[PDB]
Amino acid sequence: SFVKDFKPQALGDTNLFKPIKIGNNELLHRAVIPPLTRMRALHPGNIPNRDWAVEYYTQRAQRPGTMIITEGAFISPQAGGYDNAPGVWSEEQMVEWTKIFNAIHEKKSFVWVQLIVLGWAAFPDNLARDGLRYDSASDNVFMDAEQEAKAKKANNPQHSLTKDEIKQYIKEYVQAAKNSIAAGADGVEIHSANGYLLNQFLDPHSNTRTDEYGGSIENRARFTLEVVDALVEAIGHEKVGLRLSPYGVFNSMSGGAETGIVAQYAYVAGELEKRAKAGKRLAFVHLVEPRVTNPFLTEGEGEYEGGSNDFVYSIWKGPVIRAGNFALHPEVVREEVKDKRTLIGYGRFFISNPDLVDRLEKGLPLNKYDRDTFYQMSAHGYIDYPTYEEALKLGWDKK
Amino acid sequence: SFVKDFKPQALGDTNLFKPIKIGNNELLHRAVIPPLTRMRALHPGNIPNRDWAVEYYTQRAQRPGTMIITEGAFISPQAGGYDNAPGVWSEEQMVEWTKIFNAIHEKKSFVWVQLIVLGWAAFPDNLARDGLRYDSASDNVFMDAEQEAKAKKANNPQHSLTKDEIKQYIKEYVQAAKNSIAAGADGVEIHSANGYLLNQFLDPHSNTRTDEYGGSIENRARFTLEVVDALVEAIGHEKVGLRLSPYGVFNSMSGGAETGIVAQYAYVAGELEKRAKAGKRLAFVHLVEPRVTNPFLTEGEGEYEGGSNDFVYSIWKGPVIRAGNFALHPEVVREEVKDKRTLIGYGRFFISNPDLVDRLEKGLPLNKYDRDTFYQMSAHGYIDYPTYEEALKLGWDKK
Ligand SMILES: Cc1cc2nc3c(=O)[nH]c(=O)nc-3n(C[C@H](O)[C@H](O)[C@H](O)COP(=O)(O)O)c2cc1C
Ligand SMILES: Cc1cc2nc3c(=O)[nH]c(=O)nc-3n(C[C@H](O)[C@H](O)[C@H](O)COP(=O)(O)O)c2cc1C
Ligand SMILES: O=C1CCC=C1CO
Ligand SMILES: O=C1CCC=C1CO
Ligand SMILES: [Mg+2]
Ligand SMILES: [Mg+2]
Ligand SMILES: [Mg+2]
Ligand SMILES: [Mg+2]
Repeated sequence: SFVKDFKPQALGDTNLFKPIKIGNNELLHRAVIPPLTRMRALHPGNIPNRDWAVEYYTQRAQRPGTMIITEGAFISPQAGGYDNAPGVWSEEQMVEWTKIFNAIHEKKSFVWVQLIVLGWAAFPDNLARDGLRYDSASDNVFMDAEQEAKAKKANNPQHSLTKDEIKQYIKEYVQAAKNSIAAGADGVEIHSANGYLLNQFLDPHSNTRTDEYGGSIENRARFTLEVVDALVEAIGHEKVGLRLSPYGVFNSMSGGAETGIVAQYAYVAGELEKRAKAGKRLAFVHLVEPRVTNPFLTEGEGEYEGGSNDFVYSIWKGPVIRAGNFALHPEVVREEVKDKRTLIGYGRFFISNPDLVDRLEKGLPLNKYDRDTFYQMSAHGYIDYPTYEEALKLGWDKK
Repeated sequence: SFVKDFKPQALGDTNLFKPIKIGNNELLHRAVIPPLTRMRALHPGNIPNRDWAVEYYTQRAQRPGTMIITEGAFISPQAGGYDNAPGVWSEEQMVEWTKIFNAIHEKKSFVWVQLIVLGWAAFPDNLARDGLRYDSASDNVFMDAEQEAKAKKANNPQHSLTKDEIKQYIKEYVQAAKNSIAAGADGVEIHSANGYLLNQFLDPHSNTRTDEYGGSIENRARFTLEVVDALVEAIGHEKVGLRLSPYGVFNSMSGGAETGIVAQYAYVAGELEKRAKAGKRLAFVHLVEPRVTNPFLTEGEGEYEGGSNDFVYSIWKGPVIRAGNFALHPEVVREEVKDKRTLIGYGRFFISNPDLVDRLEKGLPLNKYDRDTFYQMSAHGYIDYPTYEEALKLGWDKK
């Protein structure tokens, strides 16, 4: 059914519908699909879903010139720990990704692979089963009591990475980025948000290290910036973006409660601008808004009102993608896109509306999403959400 | 005469005219006199002007409940280097300051002493004459070629402070703050802006140190925060404010050209909020706006459009005073004061309008200022600017 208490607004008269170039890609509008883990990849081997993934992405690529960022993809077995999220390290995986990229390109849209490394968000028992470590920045602070306990039970207690192990992850990021481009992707997004491994290094709660990778703003940003630099060198700055969530608390990050949090992220933004001024400007910075500090809370919940991402614009001078509770708030989007280098990521409502872009342009009702099928091994709630035309045929205008 | 091309706006219907408490002081409105060096102090001894200073401050205290921040005052001979700026280290000086504070209090207004230390902005020949060093953070970068050359000619080449010498300055800050309070001041403002000594430490252009006082964000902020902590301990957090100019370029600071500049100031703001949450909240943070990156350029010149101070509000949660080209822009003030913890500093137009607050409330014409007498040894252009009533009697409505 359609969202009941929503008053749509046509956004066709705003910059949301002005073309913009991101990296090598000529976008025809500025509604971006942010990375959305859906858990349809198959075990063993973390293989993108052989039955449904092409169709899922094809549907959501339907508006020409749409930028799509993939669900997070593991750079290596050690980077993983969810059996039904995909990877980008193996031939088996890349065969499926190539089909997905080809399908998106046939719709005249674009695709950027998000590269993820779980750190303490991984399931330690899955990792133990596969003979893998349970990794984080530190070994004396944990995501939660359940994760700590699971790790101990699995004889796999949380491990603080050595410098050599950090370097090994960097090698895997590089190879994953190369794999992605070779298979046809337009670029990659480095995930440094949402409390995954890179964020675990950025955040002083999760990073209690006393070596060069912790203990100061510059040290906490070191790993993230090393990944940025390694990927820029490997595949070019025009094929690399970075995702950050300054005010996020998901996966036990600090958010605004940490008085030093803005400084930590301002430093990262500054270092990206320094690289840009030196001739290597990333394609984009992607920010999760304080509008959504935890994406598994219903829209309007977990909204942090004590901080703004606006500071990033004083520092980084390139494109900025912003995501978080924008679908239900066209009045906010109308104001944000007045800035000519701002794009808007729509997550949950792109799950439920394959034709979201048309709906945004024309001010149409939105399909309600079904949270129960966000992570299911099913075509249901994945590829069977209707377009607006299909919804009318189903009588949703009268439900 | 009155400013010709100015269209005044009555601001009485805005928060500019709502009372607010700053430290121990119940302000009746939010128009603040920022620190304004006027060079009427007499040599020898850096003595506040025995003839005119009481009258100058009395005039500008005339609106009950006005917060006045004094012209910068040297904490010690070594902190100085301008013969006609006042100090707060000697009995002779404090005798005059006491008269000034008493006069301001008789008008039911308030007075905060700005404490300044010049560093590389000092005149090295004055310092040499008096047997004093020419100090800065570093010894291999200079304010400009003329200052470097003057220092060498005076056999007083710029000196990078030792840790012991930093500690000595801290002792002098503490004693200067004590002197100020004992003489009747309501509080002190620590000047860490405008390219003076503390700013010389904050800024990576002027601070090339490799010890604990340079080489990182935390290290560059160390001296400023040590002064904050020493003064909070000595006279209490409710009697201490801090002035910063993140985007300033005056006295050869970096401004927005330094990609790390926002992070540097965000760190300072975060450290103040951390102290506040731990029970020691400074009375205020005072920011110079990017509207004025150099206060000796005419209003509208040297305006940096690539940055905003708004980031500070995401971090520091106490009162914020903002200064820079606000007198000629009531339309901007009207928007800024919608934030309920924002005060507005009016500098140059408080020089020329002793009754500025009345003029702001009622939307009256403003007296033009005379830049030639900003730094003169004269009552002219100091205490002879008329109130609005006096200006009408002089026929300024018809000039
Ligand atoms: C089911 C689901 C899966 C997500 N997967 C990812 C992911 O793989 N990587 C990532 O960076 N963010 C992920 N997110 C966060 C979203 O990209 C987005 O920032 C968030 O949902 C807020 O935007 P929205 O209000 O438009 O949904 C996910 C969110 C949801 C609800
Ligand atoms: C003549 C003059 C003297 C000043 N003296 C000081 C000073 O002693 N300390 C300080 O922090 N700022 C000083 N400033 C900067 C002002 O406080 C203020 O930030 C600046 O003039 C911008 O505000 P405005 O546009 O309202 O004048 C001075 C400015 C002027 C023009
Ligand atoms: O980043 C996020 C938010 C929810 C899932 C991921 C990656 O697996
Ligand atoms: O801070 C400033 C700006 C002009 C003079 C000072 C202090 O002497
Ligand atoms: Mg151990
Ligand atoms: Mg169901
Ligand atoms: Mg020397
Ligand atoms: Mg003259």
